[PDB]
Amino acid sequence: TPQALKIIVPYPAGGTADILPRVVAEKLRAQFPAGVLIDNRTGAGGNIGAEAVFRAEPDGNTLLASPPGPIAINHHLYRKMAFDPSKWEPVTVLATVPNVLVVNPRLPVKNVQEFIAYAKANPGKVTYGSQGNGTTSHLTASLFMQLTGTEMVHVPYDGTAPALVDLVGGQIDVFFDNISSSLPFHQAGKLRILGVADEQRSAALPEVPTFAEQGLPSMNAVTWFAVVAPPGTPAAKVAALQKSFAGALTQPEVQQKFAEQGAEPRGWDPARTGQFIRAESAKWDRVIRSANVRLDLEHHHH
Ligand SMILES: O=C(O)c1ccc(C(=O)O)cc1
Repeated sequence: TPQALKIIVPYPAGGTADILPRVVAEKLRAQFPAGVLIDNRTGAGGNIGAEAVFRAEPDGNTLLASPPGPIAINHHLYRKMAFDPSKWEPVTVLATVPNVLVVNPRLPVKNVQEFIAYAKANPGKVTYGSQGNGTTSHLTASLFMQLTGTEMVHVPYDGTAPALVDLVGGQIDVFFDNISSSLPFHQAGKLRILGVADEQRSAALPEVPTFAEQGLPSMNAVTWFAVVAPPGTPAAKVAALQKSFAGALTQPEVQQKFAEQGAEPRGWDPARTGQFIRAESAKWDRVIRSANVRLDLEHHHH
């Protein structure tokens, strides 16, 4: 008898991890008359909510919709975890979204090179927020520091939303967020985006140069928002779910809300999604080792 589709998002409401599945869910209600429920489950950089899905019954009624940390990245930083992301059953990728460098407006910097010089002038003093250990914002900051020889202080939060509160407030200095969540802040001059970590500019921010344009072509850091099912979820179930998500993503209300905030809808099939997750896991391993990425197991609140 009918069950609501339960989607855990392992980050606080407000950021891109929460908004993209919520936008999609509005057009899935069609194939799920009992409802599509988003359940935010915060902490440990995404791992609390991930654990909850990993142990859920593998019937495809409980899914994780997450950015890369608890899917492709975290397992490279934790020697002992409570779940094994290699055992997720991939469903789809909802979207890819480039990361950016975004700064508090009172920082006296107008581009990436001026920020490099400012961090060198203040070695070990500039703070970068992150969305949590092993999130793309954490690793993107690490990459930047390796490529530029800068030394900054990690201030981990539990997702984008609390990090942006403190960035706007001036309690931290910089953050390597994704463009979608930082965009409205930049548009209103509440934050300043200095560069886009992709090979082309974003159509959502056509006036902001890439990092490649500004002298750092290895700053390619495009995050993504995937859906995974518990270990053992049947292949035919993951296939049907992917088809439903793909259909929602082509609905003009969804497509259009993604595109307006610089998110590229994907809708990839399960096997393509698995291949992509493994490639991304290998890509971020290389960053972790090259940039000597370390955990910060102290907690921060906005
Ligand atoms: O690892 C990431 O890219 C990522 C992590 C958290 C959030 C969020 O809190 O919305 C978005 C993206």
